[PDB]
Parts: sequence; C-alpha cells; structure tokens
Amino acid sequence: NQKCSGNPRRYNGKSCASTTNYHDSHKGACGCGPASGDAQFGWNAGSFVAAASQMYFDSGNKGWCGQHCGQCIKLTTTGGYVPGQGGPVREGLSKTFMITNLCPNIYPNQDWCNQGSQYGGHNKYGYELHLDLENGRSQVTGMGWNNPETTWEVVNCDSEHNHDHRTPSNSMYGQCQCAH
Repeated sequence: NQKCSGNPRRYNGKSCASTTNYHDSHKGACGCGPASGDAQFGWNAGSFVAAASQMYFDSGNKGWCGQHCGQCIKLTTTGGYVPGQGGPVREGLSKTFMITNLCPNIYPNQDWCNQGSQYGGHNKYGYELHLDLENGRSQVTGMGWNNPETTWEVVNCDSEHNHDHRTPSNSMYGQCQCAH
C-alpha cells in the first residue's frame, strides 16, 4: 500500500522515493571500475549502491558522469510499498546508498524512471525520485526490504559508512573515473 500521497508523492512533509531491487554487474555510468573495460571494482557488488532515475542522475540528460554520481541518499521506510511490486516492511528502517549508476528513462524502466524534471516530476506511481537498489548479494532483501516506499534525503557518505561499512565512503568514490 502507498502511504505517500499527493503529486509528487509526499509523507508527513517529506518527499518520497520508490525503489526496485535489481542486479547489474556492469561498471556503470559513474565509472566505478577499472578504466579499461566494463567491470566493477571489488567493492560494488556487496555495497549499498543505487542507480538513480535519469533526471536525478543528471538534469541535462547525461548518460555518463552525471551531476549526482557519488552522492549518498539516506532512505527511510514509510511502511508502504507499491501494490504487486513490493511487500510489507517495518516503518522507520533506514540505510544510505551511494549513486553509482543511471536508471535510464527507456524500456524496461518506463514506469519507474520517467520523471520529466529533476524535482517536482513523477513516475507512473507518483514519485519524484526512483532508486534501483543493488541486491545481487541480498544486501537489501536480507533486511526484509522488498521494494519499500521511502522518504529520502542527501547525507555525507563518510558519516554513514561509519555506521555500516556497506555504504561506500567518499574515498571509495574517488576511485571512480567520474570523481576526476
């Protein structure tokens, strides 16, 4: 059930983000792997990392080294989820994800990553931001997070890395080609 309401979707005065658990093993759109090739670094697969919907990744529509590459986003569960596209979770759980990739506004993401603007737009379920969360090692579903509805905020990566090492540090993002 969606607990966020309005256009775009909000919850008690906070902007909401939808999520989808996904797996992608390619280097990705922030260059977070060795320069020559299409592989990731060793840390990406087991970290709290995300692909951001296109207009948030970069409002100028870039597919490489977007504005928000390397930014950390703290997600807090509302307790809700999109019917038939997620499941129940305790309200108030929170983890921080580093943006390392793009969720492009093209098939098969046309229902989720199709916001028309960086802020104030909506996907087909009403959310102004969407994050695909890396889950190939069950880092997200292991917490009982099945595509939770969330509220979101920007935070310092280092502060959150201290509480959970799976959130990459700023030093780690410095390895990525887009940091330079």
